[PDB]
Amino acid sequence: IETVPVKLKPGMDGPKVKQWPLTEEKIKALVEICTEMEKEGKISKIGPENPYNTPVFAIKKKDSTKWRKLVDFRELNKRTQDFWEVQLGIPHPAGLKKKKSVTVLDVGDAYFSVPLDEDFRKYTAFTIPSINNETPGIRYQYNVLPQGWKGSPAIFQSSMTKILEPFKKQNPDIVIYQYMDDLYVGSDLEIGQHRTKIEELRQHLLRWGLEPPFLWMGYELHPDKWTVQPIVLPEKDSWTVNDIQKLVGKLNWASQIYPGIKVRQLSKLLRGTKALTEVIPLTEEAELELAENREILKEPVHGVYYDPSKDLIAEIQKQGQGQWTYQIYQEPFKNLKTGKYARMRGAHTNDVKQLTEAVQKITTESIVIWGKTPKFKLPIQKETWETWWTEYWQATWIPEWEFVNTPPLVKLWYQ
Amino acid sequence: MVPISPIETVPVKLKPGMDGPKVKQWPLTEEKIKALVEICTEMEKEGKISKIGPENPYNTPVFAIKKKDSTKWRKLVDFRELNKRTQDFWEVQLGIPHPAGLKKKKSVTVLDVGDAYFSVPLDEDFRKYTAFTIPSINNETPGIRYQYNVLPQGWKGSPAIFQSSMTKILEPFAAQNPDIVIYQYMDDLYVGSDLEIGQHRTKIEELRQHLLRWGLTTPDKKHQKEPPFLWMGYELHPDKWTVQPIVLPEKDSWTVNDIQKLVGKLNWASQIYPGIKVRQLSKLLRGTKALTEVIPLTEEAELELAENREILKEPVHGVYYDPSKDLIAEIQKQGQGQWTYQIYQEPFKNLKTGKYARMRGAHTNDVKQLTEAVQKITTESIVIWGKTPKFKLPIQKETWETWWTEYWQATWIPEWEFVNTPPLVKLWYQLEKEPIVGAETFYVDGAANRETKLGKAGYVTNKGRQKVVPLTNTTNQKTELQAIYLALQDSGLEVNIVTDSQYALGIIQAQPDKSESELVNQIIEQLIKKEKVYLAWVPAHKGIGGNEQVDKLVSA
Ligand SMILES: Cc1cc(/C=C/C#N)cc(C)c1Nc1ccnc(Nc2ccc(C#N)cc2)n1
Ligand SMILES: [Mg+2]
Repeated sequence: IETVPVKLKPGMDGPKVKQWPLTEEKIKALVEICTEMEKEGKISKIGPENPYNTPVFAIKKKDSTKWRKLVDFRELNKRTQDFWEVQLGIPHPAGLKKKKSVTVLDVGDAYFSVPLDEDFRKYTAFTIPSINNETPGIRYQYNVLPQGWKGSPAIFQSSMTKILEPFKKQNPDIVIYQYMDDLYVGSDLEIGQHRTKIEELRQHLLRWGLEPPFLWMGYELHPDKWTVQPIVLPEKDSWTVNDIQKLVGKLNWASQIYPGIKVRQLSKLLRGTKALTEVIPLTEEAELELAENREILKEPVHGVYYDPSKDLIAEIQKQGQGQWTYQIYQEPFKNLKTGKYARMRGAHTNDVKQLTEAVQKITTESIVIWGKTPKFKLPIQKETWETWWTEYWQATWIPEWEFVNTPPLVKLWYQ
Repeated sequence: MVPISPIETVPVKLKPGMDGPKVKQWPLTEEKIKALVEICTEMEKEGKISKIGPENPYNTPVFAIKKKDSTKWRKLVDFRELNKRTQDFWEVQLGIPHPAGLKKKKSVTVLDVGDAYFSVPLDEDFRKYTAFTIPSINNETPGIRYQYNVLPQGWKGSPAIFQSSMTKILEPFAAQNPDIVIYQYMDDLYVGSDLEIGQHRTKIEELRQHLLRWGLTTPDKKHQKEPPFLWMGYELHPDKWTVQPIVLPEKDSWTVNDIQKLVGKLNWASQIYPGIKVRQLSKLLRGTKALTEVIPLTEEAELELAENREILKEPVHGVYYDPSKDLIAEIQKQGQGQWTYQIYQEPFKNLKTGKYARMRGAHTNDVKQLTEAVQKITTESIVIWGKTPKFKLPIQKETWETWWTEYWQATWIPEWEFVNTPPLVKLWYQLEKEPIVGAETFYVDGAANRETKLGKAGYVTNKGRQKVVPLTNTTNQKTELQAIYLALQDSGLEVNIVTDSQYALGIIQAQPDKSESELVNQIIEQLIKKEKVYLAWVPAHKGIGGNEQVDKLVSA
């Protein structure tokens, strides 16, 4: 009820980010949402003496026909002070990734009950654009903690901790983790119990609220089943010259990750200048080297550690037929997680919708395991991504990304 | 008196850490001083400026101009220094409406609101920074110090604060009169509607009454300005729009500046004149910056200019947007990386036209360029109309599906339909996914010496066919490509090629059909003639046979 002082980082002005083009449907939705928010006091109209701006758009979350306002605070979040005073930071709970079920709840509406420091409000300015710029854009700023701003969970932490105390004491084996507007709730219960504890949790925030438009929703994850992708080599009875070349290529790549990989004996099977489809019998020497390589590949990689002071990087490859492979790392050749997806929801004709859902899934996994989002290197031209990603976004956070314009050879080795 | 509602002031600040301006007033002739004294006495009588004491330490120079009427002198306060020190504002004018997004109007009336222009109050605390001095006759008394009580013409914040203040006043009227549109430009209000003319004029009278609540008077006569309107380089008519007349000069010789102006006029005309091209004319500006330099026009540039003159020989008009109908966007390939499009709703009546040019780069293909043009037009359409048009594209449905399913990047184009108007975009070659049985296998390699720029390129095959060619003025990368070229030139219609060149694979996996490298273009022309090509990669220096032999032959 009285505000926490907030300021930007030293020597750093507010965000001045262009509003990108919005569709008629998104504009009408935002006009309706912001008119209501203004009546409830959450935002106020501003004048031209405020030159700041953050982009805004709207999303229709999974299994809902109500539009949600999403502000892209990435620039403001970078420019905002670090909140290492409330706490040096809440240690990331390593047990969250080990629960059989984790439900994700949108609790962002709770933030609107805490006022925002009057000296910081100007930096949350945003614009609702008009079609064809025929009327001046509607300019607002926030009077309360906004959804998506990194300061909102930090300032609301003290209030969240006490709202949840009765539920936590009474359910001590539940893991609760907050990331931005998300609450992740993990249990080892059978799902029916799980869903009823989740609903127990909802009414603690309803009780306290006394209405939140998206608390009822529940995104269910099962991180104990999450699959990884070790390096496997083919098992064949007949090797062609082409098969052995692809094998030697893959092993050469794997030897940058695994020290003792050897290809001398397998490369000597390529002794001469043979037709690519010709079948080559393995020598005993080659079989032995191949088997020794297999056993090396069944071990973990050496010297792999997570460092919370370094960025996570996520790379994604398109494998075709709706299949995508991905790797998360901080140092090259030191993967912290690898994976593969194929359940591209409702996108069998749309590469970009599939890629966008992969990005959201990888971010979710990243939040659960390390409590932060990775920086993506996306196999897509910037213009195509920038024009379509917002049409398929269903998350309340937005990660960072860059674009890969040169095809990697590594695609072949993660297939 | 009738109480008027006051205009709330916008709080204004200087940039952090800066103080106000303290600029020397220049000396002026006795004649100019008298002119400024009279002008300012009337401005003070009107409330726009106020005489101040000597305590204020700020100052901005004032000048006298003249030449408009009876050669009578004018007044100019030079706020360049204060502008540098004034905060940044939100600018709304950055987004100009595009005529193609406007709607048809039966009536558009213009009202003059310049009395409001010079009557918006200035934040009381900021006035001190606007102080200026009229010098005294013969410098024998103190100059007449003053300060602005109203938004000063020439001050950085005046346009933004004026627009914000007028918008706030008009918002109630517009919300409660949804059957009109209102647009402010300069000192005029444009009010459009589809009402019968009596109801339209009634709404205008009601708008005039609304403005008097803030003390704003509107001339009671007929505004001079009437359709068509000359606005932002356009002509707006009640039911149509066009660009202002585009006249291409005749000239026997062209300077850099002449070609820059021609390209500007052509770029401007490209929004309604279909098929404008500027590639060959823009090529003449490459890497140069001498504005007086005369460039001989290529025969390529002369044909392009001649084609443009033909396109521009009579007026073409665009129609306005009917929201009740779908938008269609049609694209054509023009050659040399150039693309042109039309956006229409009814056949043969374009709302607008446009063009797209290939981005600078080493290698490219028609499908990527077409994809880029689609994404450009989609974004433009979102800005102007708020929705994506349905596309008509010169590419077969089966070509697109083969392309995106096998391309290494994610790619997507929204709802479209094939339009069979040549030249069609097609795939010129497609690499095999598996090695070819029965096709000769070429193991290729190249190497060069970095100092002497001497190299070798060659291959050996499973049938015992071999070639090594010595090369000069080359690099490792060029010899890697040459070796692949040799294997293509010497094989039959089906061929397997084994290379260790990551560089060459990265190029071919990007599937160029045209390149800045003539060597890549030669490879592409060879690939087009084959029926099957399988390109296999192996790591260098690993004893891979075939590979090992030719790298030896070529590194010698
Ligand atoms: C952008 C704009 C510039 C001018 C004027 C600028 C000036 N000078 C005048 C108006 C009224 C507008 N406002 C809008 C908004 C939506 N549809 C339209 N349609 C429309 C406007 C003018 C004519 C005409 N003749 C026809 C249709 N105008
Ligand atoms: Mg070599």
